[PDB]
Amino acid sequence: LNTIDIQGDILVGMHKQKQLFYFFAINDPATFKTHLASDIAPVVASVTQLSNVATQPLVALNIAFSNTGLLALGVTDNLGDSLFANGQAKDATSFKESTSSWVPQFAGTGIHGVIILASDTTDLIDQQVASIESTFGSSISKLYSLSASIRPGNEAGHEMFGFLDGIAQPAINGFNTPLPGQNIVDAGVIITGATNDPITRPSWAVGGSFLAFRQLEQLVPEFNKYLLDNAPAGSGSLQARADLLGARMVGRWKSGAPIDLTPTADDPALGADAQRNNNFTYSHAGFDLGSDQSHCPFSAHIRKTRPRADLGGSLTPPNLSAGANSIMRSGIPYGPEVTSAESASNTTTQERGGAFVAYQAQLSQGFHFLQQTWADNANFPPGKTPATVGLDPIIGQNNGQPRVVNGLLPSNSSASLSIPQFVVSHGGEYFFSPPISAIGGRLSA
Ligand code: HEM
Repeated sequence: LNTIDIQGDILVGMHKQKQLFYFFAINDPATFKTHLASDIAPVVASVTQLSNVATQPLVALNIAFSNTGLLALGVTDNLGDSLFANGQAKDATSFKESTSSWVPQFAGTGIHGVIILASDTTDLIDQQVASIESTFGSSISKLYSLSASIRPGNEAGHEMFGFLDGIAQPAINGFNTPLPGQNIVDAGVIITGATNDPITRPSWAVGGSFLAFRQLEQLVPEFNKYLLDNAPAGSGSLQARADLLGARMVGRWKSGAPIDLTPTADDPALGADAQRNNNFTYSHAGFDLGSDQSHCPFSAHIRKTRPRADLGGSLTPPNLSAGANSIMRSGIPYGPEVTSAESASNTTTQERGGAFVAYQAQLSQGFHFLQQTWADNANFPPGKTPATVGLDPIIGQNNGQPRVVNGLLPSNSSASLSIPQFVVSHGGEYFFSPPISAIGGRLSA
């Protein structure tokens, strides 16, 4: 795996406090290509660069192109991905949402790519934007942008709902040293043209990845109040019972401890330990896999997005089922922290959420499949009792309706909750993140 040529955000992330997603159109291909090769290609951060703390740049930069952006560059080659070529807007109905609610810019194919800028101060990002806009002139044209930031203090690495994020990623066979329980996949699941990618790619695209971007707004005070109002009756404090309902929706406590390994109370020591916090398969040698929801509901978020033993394979860790449906996640929260006024009124006023970023070699096997065939599927996982699992309580969608989620209450795996959406999609786009060599090579030719 030629790490020198792979853009850093695909495999390790930017590792910076601030990020800017700068969505652009290409107006003058000739001038754009000139500065793409002379000004962008030399500064693109690779996996090798961002892997070592020594060689981290002041401003990490990555760049990806939509289908219409590649066309605008004169690239007519088949990348091998029908979903990429049609654009995420024509795919919205697969997720039971409407482009009528999207950010107007995403509701089309006018966006030609995204520059990802990453740095520890927003001042440095603002400088690089000016620099990029002044050298490209009008050949590049900003259509939309989204500023994002790691959350402050001890909430750093947590997403807006409070849960530690970035724990579970596929390990790439031959690249990562796998952690206990982590799926182990061929490189070609993430990296186009890499080991065991079955789709033929253009040679200049070998070493890239498809980037699925989603702007996902989170209603954090609403979510916090739903947990208190629907907390399961029981022993501990009401807050503790509320946290337990939230942990059952996600499949992890806010510390990162998986409920499958500690189903009744948090354990922050476990949540922080990468040698233990993923060492599970959902199988429990004394319980029936098809009906036991006392450790983790069938509808829990992580269980719907990585089913592990719900799809067969080893009942003891590591489970390796459905390695081809793995995605690498490089998202980052956006918006202000929740304010006093919102916290006291249980109502959001300031838009916040997650800039969702998923990398995969095949969009039909990754983000799109996870969203439509698993999370939005009331009968997935299969073979359960009761068979109606319900929807993913975090990301599950059903055309704006509240979503029926089963198995969340520990006292009764048949009790249903009708849960309003706490995550609201404002849309996004499918991009191709090319290998660095293509940026000043084919894409600049
Ligand atoms: C605002 C929206 C979302 C929130 C708040 C959220 C939250 C989380 C959290 C807290 C975790 C556990 C931390 C971890 O495992 O690293 C997680 C894991 C995961 N999420 Fe989400 N997520 C969101 C959107 C999505 C979407 C749209 C998808 C895919 C369609 C997705 C796929 C996954 C996957 C694949 C995992 C890893 C599961 C595993 O390997 O066990 N997430 N997410």
